[PDB]
Amino acid sequence: DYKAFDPELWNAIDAEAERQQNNIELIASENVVSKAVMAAQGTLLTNKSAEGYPGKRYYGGTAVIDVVETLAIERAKKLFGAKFANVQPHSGSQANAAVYMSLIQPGDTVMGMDLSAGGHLTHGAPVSFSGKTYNFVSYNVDKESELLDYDAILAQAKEVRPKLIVAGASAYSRIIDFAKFREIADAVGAYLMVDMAHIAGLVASGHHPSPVPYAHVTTTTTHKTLRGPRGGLILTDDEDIAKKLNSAVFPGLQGGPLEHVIAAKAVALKEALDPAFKEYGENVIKNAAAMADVFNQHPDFRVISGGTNNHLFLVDVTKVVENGKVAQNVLEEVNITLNKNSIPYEQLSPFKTSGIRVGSPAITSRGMGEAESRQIAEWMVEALENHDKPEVLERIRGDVKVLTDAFPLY
Amino acid sequence: DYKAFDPELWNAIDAEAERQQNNIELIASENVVSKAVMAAQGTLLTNKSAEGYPGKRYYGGTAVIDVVETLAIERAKKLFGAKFANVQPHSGSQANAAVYMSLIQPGDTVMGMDLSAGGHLTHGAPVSFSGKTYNFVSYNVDKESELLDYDAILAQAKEVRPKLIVAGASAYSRIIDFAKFREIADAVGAYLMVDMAHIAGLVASGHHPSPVPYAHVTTTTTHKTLRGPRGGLILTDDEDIAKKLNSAVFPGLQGGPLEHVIAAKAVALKEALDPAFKEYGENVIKNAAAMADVFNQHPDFRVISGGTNNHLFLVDVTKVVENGKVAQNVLEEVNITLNKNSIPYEQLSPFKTSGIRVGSPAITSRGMGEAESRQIAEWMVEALENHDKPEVLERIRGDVKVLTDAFPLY
Ligand SMILES: *Cc1c(COP(=O)(O)O)cnc(C)c1O
Ligand SMILES: *Cc1c(COP(=O)(O)O)cnc(C)c1O
Repeated sequence: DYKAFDPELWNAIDAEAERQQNNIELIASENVVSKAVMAAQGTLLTNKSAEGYPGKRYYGGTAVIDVVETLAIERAKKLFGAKFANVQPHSGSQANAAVYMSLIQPGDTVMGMDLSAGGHLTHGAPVSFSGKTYNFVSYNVDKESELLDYDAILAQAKEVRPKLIVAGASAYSRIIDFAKFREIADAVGAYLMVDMAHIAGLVASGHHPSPVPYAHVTTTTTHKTLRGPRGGLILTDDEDIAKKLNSAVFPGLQGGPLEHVIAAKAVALKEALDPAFKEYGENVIKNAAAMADVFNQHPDFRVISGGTNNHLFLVDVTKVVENGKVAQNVLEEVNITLNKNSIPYEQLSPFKTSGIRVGSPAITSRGMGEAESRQIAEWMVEALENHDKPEVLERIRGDVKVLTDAFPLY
Repeated sequence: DYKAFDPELWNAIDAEAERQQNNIELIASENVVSKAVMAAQGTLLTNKSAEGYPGKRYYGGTAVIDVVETLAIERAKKLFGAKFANVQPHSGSQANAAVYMSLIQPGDTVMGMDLSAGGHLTHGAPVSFSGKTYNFVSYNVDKESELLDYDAILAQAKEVRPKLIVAGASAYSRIIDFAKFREIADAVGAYLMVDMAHIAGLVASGHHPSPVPYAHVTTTTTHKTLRGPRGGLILTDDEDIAKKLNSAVFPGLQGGPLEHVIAAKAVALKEALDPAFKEYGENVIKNAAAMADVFNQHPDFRVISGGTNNHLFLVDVTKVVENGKVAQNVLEEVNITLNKNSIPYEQLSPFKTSGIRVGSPAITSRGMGEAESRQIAEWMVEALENHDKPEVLERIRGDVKVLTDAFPLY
């Protein structure tokens, strides 16, 4: 009994397993990985250091590690249709750090999505290494439509003359035209990086256009929609850039890779290669649409861009609670975690925001469908209309338990 | 069930457990973690995105995760004698990157140990962000004694006037005087960073003086001598440095921490707080000494600095095989993994080297003792003397096999 040595730690692990079961996870980044993905991270591959790349290791005894990493590498190439993959990045933050390091120089100018319109921290926030190391100039969505305007971007690009354009977002609901982003990049002589961390699973599933054929380099996380272990991944079709990327990940930015997590990457990528992953993607698309329909129909809420063609959507809540932070707290009391979130052309402080961000991938991996998704948005609408009224929140929390009980987690 | 879906990957994982049993691991960086450490990494805490810090998270649903991270922080503060601890770095390299971001500006001068006397890549290699981002100037050991010379280092520091001195090494056998390093830093108005990755276990066990009282900031891997999951850890007693370290790690450098690996850190730190960890420490010291003795007493080999007071030691092999690369290969042939290693004032090319590096932590962790340790060194001498005599190697493999059988890995 290894658990018996450390009850304080393993009682917390049980408490979290319980907490998850009794919690509706609507946070768009979140998912529920298979038992195989978890099992793989908990193997004795943690024991073995593999500084270097397959058949170019610093150390010996690395023959079987090369099989595991080469599987992961080959499975990502096959799934995403890329000539080159690096599976060693510890996180999406590090995968992004390696691409910047490979394509541009400290102080060089970079275009990323506005951080209220769907841009990521790592796409130029001044509190991120990304902001501090490079000159980031944001491109917005159109104010009226809340859509990417490829004409407006192209004209801004022509003035800013960036060395690099970043596309991909964590709060944009609509299909990105990657062909148009590359057309713009080519129009001004810049690289295109696509950070697809949010949509990588929808890309695996067929439901989002691939940026792989259009981006010079594509980064993603292996967690989020792709539903793998916590980590990062870099794809490219350019052999010269693959060489630079490999160098930047190690020994540029990282030391030894987490080969146990890389075994969980290989596993999860094989799961994404299965026809059942197409079904999952389909249900991610429907479940999010079902939830968003409910906010569309209700007069006191506006969905950003009018709806969604991916795993998530934002809602302006400001007609019903003071701000997004309030919205967020209220729903935690009914055992529904989402997150406050900026909306295009945000008026309020970044700590308050005008919006909530809903996502479908977690409830979808639990086995929930459109009925359940609609039900959960009605509950969100009731709880938020009745933020004042604890007797009301208390009834809803009891209904949430009925539904969580109904849909086990593992 | 779930392994049937992916036989290719789970057979490679069976292959690596086999290989690990049938191999004598003397790579000094390596260890054998407990079943609890692997188990904790294989739990559903990978599903919870926890950006931020305990009671200051971006997302709700994070109360239990706050218990698991605070366990790790508190266990690290207790074990190491530190007022502040950050358990979020994905690796030693990321831990180091966060400390540089916290204490110095890009282009500032840093002294670290030479990448040939025991310096790490992250201590100024031109191929690491360390060398690229900062002005690294390396300090050496005395040519004659192979010891750090605290008077020479002070003399160098007065000339180079660094913002930061890095102490700590990956190939140095002797007790470091952390008070002397701080005296030098204080003498020249420099911060002191100690990277104790290789010796964190022997510090935990009480067999190596703590740097914690003397370093402005201590970094380490949670793996290596401390026998934890692969990751990093930062320690300081300065509240204002702790605030900057925390910002640096997130959102400066990382995104979401690996809360499952943090759980495993928490397990490992409680393991190293146990009295049994002191015996592990004692046995690491005796076993490495036993192995060093054999190279000392043999005329054709020289141990660097004449021996060791920690877990590792270097041997000049060049009076027996052409270089350290050949030594590494011969020994792989008989199921002993170690690494070629630059020695002080290395004459040969980095790729070839004069030296081998032996460590006791891994065999110590498999329950081996002084007798076994001496046998392995005898076998290494025999094998190397008789390198191009396949008759002999075959018999040593057979012998090794008998010993690996005798000490099950798990
Ligand atoms: C191993 C090591 C590191 C880096 O750890 P990774 O987890 O490989 O990034 C840094 N410093 C020292 C002294 C080390 O031994
Ligand atoms: C989550 C995310 C990242 C960073 O991933 P971490 O593993 O948390 O470092 C980067 N970019 C995007 C778009 C993301 O969604």
